[PDB]
Amino acid sequence: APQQINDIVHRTITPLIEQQKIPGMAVAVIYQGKPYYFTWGYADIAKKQPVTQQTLFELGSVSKTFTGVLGGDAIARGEIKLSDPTTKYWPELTAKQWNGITLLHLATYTAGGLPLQVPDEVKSSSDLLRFYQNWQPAWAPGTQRLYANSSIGLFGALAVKPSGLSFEQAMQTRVFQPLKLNHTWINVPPAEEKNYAWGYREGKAVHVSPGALDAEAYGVKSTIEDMARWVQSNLKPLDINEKTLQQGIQLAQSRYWQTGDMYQGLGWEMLDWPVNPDSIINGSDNAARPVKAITPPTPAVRASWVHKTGATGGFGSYVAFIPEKELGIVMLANKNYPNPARVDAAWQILNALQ
Ligand SMILES: Cc1o[nH]c(=O)c1S(=O)(=O)Nc1cccc(-c2nnsc2Cl)c1
Repeated sequence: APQQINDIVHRTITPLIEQQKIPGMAVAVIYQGKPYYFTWGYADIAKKQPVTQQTLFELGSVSKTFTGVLGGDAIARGEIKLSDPTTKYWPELTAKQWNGITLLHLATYTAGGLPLQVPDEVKSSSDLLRFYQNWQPAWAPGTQRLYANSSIGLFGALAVKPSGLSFEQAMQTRVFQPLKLNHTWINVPPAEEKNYAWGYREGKAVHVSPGALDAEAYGVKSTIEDMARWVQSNLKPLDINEKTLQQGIQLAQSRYWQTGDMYQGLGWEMLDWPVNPDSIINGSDNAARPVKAITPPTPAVRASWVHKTGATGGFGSYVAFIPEKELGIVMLANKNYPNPARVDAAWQILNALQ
């Protein structure tokens, strides 16, 4: 570990725990292509089990970047098209409000203001059909951006239907395995239970709860080494041997919509690098934003700040990287603390190694 990286990581990271009371953090940094791992604290304060590089954290929203890439994959394979209407992959959806609503709307949170969360009373396929059949859009499609789980959750449920495989099974055979992410799981098995860290909310130990469309939007738990390999894949997609997966990544970093100084992609968010720090810091705080369509979707711009946040009841996660300098940083922790603290911390560390 070079002294510069080590120093700045510690002098930036240690106060964050001290101020945010975070039980355990894993922090990986990618510099000139080489990863570096750092840990702090305890994975299980009750069983005095620490946080290691094989300790699993619930990624939460950062699962949506996985769900994006897995769709772009099927775009490359020709099984699904980003322009088709929703009803072509779901004929039983006989509601007239869905007319005009493509899969780009489903993916980039521009479907007309679909709810941010899937209701807890929705458990069976029939309940899910009625939920989306009775929903009525706030706005026209393609006009306003409302971040939502249920919009992206359905995109990833429908993006694998022609291929005949479950979403877990597609994910594993088409992204997880080929990239040698062997410790990232949708459903944690008993064998890895020991690596599973408990989240702490309000002092109480908590894990992610089963839900409708939960794998598709916030069901992906992973380890700090697999996040490092995943960032390394997203830095430079040309080294992936599989041509559909490379294209799937490259599509995921494509700018489909623009709102303020941010761009919407397939699970990721892009910013023209260099960026004003304070602007994006207030942009990462927790609403209805309207978007100016980019015709046509821009291809992946190397000199971009590509980032995404992930939050769960008991965990917080942040991933950011800049292709142009071959730099990146990921933070994962078993307490959901404010996102602008993550972002401030990423910005200082990355600016120092820049
Ligand atoms: C800004 C951001 O970026 N990525 C994120 O996850 C967030 S967040 O603040 O909005 N997290 C969040 C907020 C409210 C509800 C849920 C939820 N819905 N079904 S389960 C769970 Cl938990 C998740």
